[PDB]
Amino acid sequence: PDDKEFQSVEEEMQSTVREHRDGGHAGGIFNRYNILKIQKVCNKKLWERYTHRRKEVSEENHNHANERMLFHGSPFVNAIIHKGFDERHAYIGGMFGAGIYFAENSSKSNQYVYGIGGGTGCPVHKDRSCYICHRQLLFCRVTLGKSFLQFSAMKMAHSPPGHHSVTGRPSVNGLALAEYVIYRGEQAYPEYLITYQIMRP
Ligand SMILES: Nc1ncnc2c1ncn2[C@@H]1O[C@H](C(=O)N2CCN(CC(=O)Nc3cccc4c3CNC4=O)CC2)[C@@H](O)[C@@H]1O
Ligand SMILES: [Zn+2]
Repeated sequence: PDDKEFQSVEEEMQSTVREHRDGGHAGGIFNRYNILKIQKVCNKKLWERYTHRRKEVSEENHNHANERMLFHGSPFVNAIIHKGFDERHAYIGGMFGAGIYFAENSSKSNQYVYGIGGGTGCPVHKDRSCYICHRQLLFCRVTLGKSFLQFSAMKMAHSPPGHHSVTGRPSVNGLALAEYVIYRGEQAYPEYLITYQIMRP
């Protein structure tokens, strides 16, 4: 795998960092990361499941898959790489109900690596702002198809009728940053596994 392909992922990871409203409570205090490793995930069965669904979505969306590269933070990265994203692990909870959530800002996804609101932080030091423990984030291929634009909380079980996803747009008394929600696990492929540390400013 080319170093230039990985430089592009590294650049997306670094440039999409934003200052969070919680002052770093969930994901820690940092302006940049120390990127340790970028691995391309090659799971043929998951890739075929993804491309089969992408073709179905494109056909239902004027021959346009509306694919985006987006981040996903989770304590379950290893199960995701082996078994794929699974909506059965999603329960009504979160702004847009029982879906699989993605961010275009790496720092947003970083707030979910150790759990919701950062959980209790890293397993070894119980620190949400740990600068020592190595974190992992996924940089995913996500099929949005016809995405339903929403500003306020809308607890869905599935995509709205005629749609393939939900796009959560930033609003005054709502989201600070965008979020993208799918309700079918086969609509995302965990393309890159990023191993990194947040860096002390
Ligand atoms: N194959 C699998 N095996 C085990 N767990 C799996 C799995 N595929 C997905 N999951 C897991 O399911 C969990 C899940 O759906 N949940 C729990 C969390 N909840 C809220 C939410 O996702 N918010 C949210 C908002 C914005 C970005 C991000 C997130 C999460 N990660 C991000 O980057 C929505 C429902 C998630 O923590 C994880 O990805
Ligand atoms: Zn730690």
